[PDB]
Amino acid sequence: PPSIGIAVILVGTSDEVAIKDAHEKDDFHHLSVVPRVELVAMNETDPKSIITRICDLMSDRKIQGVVFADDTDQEAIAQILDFISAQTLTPILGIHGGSSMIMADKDESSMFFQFGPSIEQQASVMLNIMEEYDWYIFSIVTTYFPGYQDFVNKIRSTIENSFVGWELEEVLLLDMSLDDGDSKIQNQLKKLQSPIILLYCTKEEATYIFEVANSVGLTGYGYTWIVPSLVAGDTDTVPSEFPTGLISVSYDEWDYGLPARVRDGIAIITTAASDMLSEHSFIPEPKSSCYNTHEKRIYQSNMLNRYLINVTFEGRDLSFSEDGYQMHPKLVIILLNKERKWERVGKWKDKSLQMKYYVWPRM
Amino acid sequence: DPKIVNIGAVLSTKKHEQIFREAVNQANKRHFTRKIQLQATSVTHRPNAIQMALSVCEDLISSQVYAILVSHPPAHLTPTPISYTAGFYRIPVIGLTTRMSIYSDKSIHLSFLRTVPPYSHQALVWFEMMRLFNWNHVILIVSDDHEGRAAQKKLETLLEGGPKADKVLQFEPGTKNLTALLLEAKELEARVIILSASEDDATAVYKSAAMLDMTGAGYVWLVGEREISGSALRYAPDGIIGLQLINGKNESAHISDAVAVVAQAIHELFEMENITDPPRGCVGNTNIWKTGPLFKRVLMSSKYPDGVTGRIEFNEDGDRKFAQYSIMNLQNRKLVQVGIFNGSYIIQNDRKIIWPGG
Ligand SMILES: *[C@@H]1O[C@H](CO)[C@@H](O[C@@H]2O[C@H](CO)[C@@H](O[C@@H]3O[C@H](CO[C@H]4O[C@H](CO)[C@@H](O)[C@H](O)[C@@H]4O)[C@@H](O)[C@H](O[C@H]4O[C@H](CO)[C@@H](O)[C@H](O)[C@@H]4O)[C@@H]3O)[C@H](O)[C@H]2NC(C)=O)[C@H](O)[C@H]1NC(C)=O
Ligand SMILES: CC(C)CN(CCc1ccc(Cl)c(Cl)c1)C[C@H](O)COc1ccc(NS(C)(=O)=O)cc1
Ligand SMILES: *[C@@H]1O[C@H](CO)[C@@H](O)[C@H](O)[C@H]1NC(C)=O
Ligand SMILES: *[C@@H]1O[C@H](CO)[C@@H](O)[C@H](O)[C@H]1NC(C)=O
Ligand SMILES: *[C@@H]1O[C@H](CO)[C@@H](O)[C@H](O)[C@H]1NC(C)=O
Ligand SMILES: [Cl-]
Ligand SMILES: [Cl-]
Ligand SMILES: [Cl-]
Ligand SMILES: [Cl-]
Ligand SMILES: [Cl-]
Ligand code: NA
Repeated sequence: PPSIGIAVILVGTSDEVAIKDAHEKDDFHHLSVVPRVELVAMNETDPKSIITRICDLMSDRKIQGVVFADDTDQEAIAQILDFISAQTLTPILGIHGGSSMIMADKDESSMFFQFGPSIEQQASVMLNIMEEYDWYIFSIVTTYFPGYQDFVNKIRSTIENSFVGWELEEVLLLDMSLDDGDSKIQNQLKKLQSPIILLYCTKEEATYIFEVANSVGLTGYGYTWIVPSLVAGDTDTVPSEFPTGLISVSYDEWDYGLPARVRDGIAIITTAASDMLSEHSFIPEPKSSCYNTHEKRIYQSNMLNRYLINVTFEGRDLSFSEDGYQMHPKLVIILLNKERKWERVGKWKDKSLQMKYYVWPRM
Repeated sequence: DPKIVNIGAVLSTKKHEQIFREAVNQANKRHFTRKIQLQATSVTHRPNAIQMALSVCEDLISSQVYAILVSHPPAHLTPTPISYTAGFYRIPVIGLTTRMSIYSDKSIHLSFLRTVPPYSHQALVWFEMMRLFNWNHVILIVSDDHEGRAAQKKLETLLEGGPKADKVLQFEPGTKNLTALLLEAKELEARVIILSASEDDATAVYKSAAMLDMTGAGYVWLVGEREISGSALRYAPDGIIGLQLINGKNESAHISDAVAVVAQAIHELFEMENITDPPRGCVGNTNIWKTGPLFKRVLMSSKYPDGVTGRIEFNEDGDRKFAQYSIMNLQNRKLVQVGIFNGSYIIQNDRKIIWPGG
């Protein structure tokens, strides 16, 4: 059976060896097609480095798809990858790190898919947490970071359609594309009364918002902040300005390890190509270059997407949403404790929340 | 020896690169430049988006540009890859000629100003016309894409807080038979119709509207610039009123004005303390320019009153204010200027308007 090229790109220190070894289910494909996996290491995660690296791969080898993992908190990596995916019409999976941080409004012709929960799923997990502990009165803070509308709308849609006594008191929109020399964001935050605050922003943005919130007394007891996965990010990196008592929904390899993810990424791309080949007696030819995409555009399509989103493998449903997220991720609820460590305090599985505590101990 | 501060440009031709150079040179002559002194760094558009992104890194950001002017090329290649890459570092981008409303979206383009207004701002002119000619009941037809909905949002903001929109109809972009939609409009008592649509979609509207005899006497048609351009002109009904942004396509004028504004803003920036340099090159650099957001605020609130294109200011979305439009009227199948919107005021000229019918 013919071989398709899959680049696995690893940014930052990695057990390459544990990774190769988990893919020894390579004797693991009984499909119309078999993977030819090439580990590439990358040191840098700026736009140029990421683009040139993938383009060089694509021109020195026939790449049917890319599996991408990094060890950064850089959500912009997801955006760069979507861009690259759409321009070259190459499947890219962001399975870990910045690459897996929510990218809202992917390009129409993107073939970029992320391990991790959608924005709207996280939003609903947050409300489930709040419902558990009868925290019905809350406000929202977001930046202009893409997704923030989907976040706010999802909350609003949920609570307006429910007979629970939700009270959404205030919704702040913080513009962090301008400097804060007029103390604008301070004056906005000062407006917050609610005991629960939902925050949607990036990790670096939260770092600043928390600093300001502290200055006006909003991070202590009486105030509980809840953030999504991308704010917590890498849980071994905890900014000093993050307040103890911070709650997050999280996906950062707790039970789902990188090796297992790379194995699943390879499988998804390989199953998808096999499925298309079996039905249409071709697959899309790997792009010879990025630098000729304007010419070759009528000759290319995102056909392979409909298969990429509907893979089951070794018994497990690895479906994506068409919005480009994992369908049924096992999520971990985590809490930043007195020792500034992130701590498991709940699981979200089978659209069901299982929390550790009935009453929150002091931290 | 002064500190050299680079301005970037991505422009359509080498002629325009030379214009950029000479504009920056004039800015240096005009200003006091013992402390800071501008340097032009420029490039023309690459043939695809990836090449363009790379070139921004290799050619511009490697020179530590404080800002990047960007023209819309004539003859599929948008500012977007430049906005994305510059936005990565919070280096302000100044659009010279791009009118699409999507670039007013801060989530997507979070350091983007432009010296021309978005198409949606044509609603400002429509509104003043509706007061002037006392059209208090209008039907609004828009394409169900971003641009169409942007125009609707903008008009409804102006109306819903006088004249009222008696209904709004949206249609799917690329629909050819629009008879269903237009019969719905024919039903209503309002006979002033406002249209936002692309060239080809306006064509479809015009044709269908003719079959239904809605282009004759009693009806008023009020549109923007796209809807009386190219093929849209070909089938436009006579008496139609539309708009042309004055200097909207003059890349040389806007280079000149943008450089003046940016030069002014740079010198204002360096009155303040703790100005950091932008990153030198893309490779290895993943942090934002710390001073980027400050420079954006300074640009946003810049005023240049004596610009070639008129009075330069920017609104909350970094879009051009006080833009000037030609008010155009199709008379015996010639586009004839019947007035201008001078930035805040409608000025009718001595050429008489002829309405649909008369
Ligand atoms: C687009 O077009 C508009 C309208 O023509 C322009 O706005 C006008 O700009 C002119 C300047 O040329 C202004 O004229 C000045 O008006 C002053 C009084 O204004 C009051 O009264 C008027 C009329 O009722 C109101 O519209 C206005 O709101 C005020 O309540 C006068 O005091 C000025 O006279 C002074 O200067 C002249 C020099 O010409 C001297 O001779 C006088 O002694 C005196 O010192 C002057 O006449 C006018 O006010 C503006 N109108 C409005 C509504 O703002 C825009 O400038 C134009 N835009 C562009 C880009 O061209
Ligand atoms: C979401 C898509 C459609 C647009 N993004 C693309 C980003 C991108 C894409 C490709 C490249 Cl090659 C690069 Cl380099 C960067 C733009 C980018 O994602 C903007 O990121 C933001 C926007 C707002 C905010 N919040 S704010 C305005 O308060 O400061 C933070 C980050
Ligand atoms: C990354 O850095 C390591 C050691 O610093 C080096 O061995 C490797 O060649 C580098 N990779 C690239 C792509 O430059
Ligand atoms: C594709 O999705 C369909 C649902 O219509 C379902 O049969 C299955 O999950 C997928 N088919 C496969 C994996 O062969
Ligand atoms: C464009 O503007 C310039 C001024 O920068 C002017 O010299 C030229 O005449 C204008 N071109 C047109 C066609 O109006
Ligand atoms: Cl590298
Ligand atoms: Cl894209
Ligand atoms: Cl996330
Ligand atoms: Cl570089
Ligand atoms: Cl007139
Ligand atoms: Na803007």
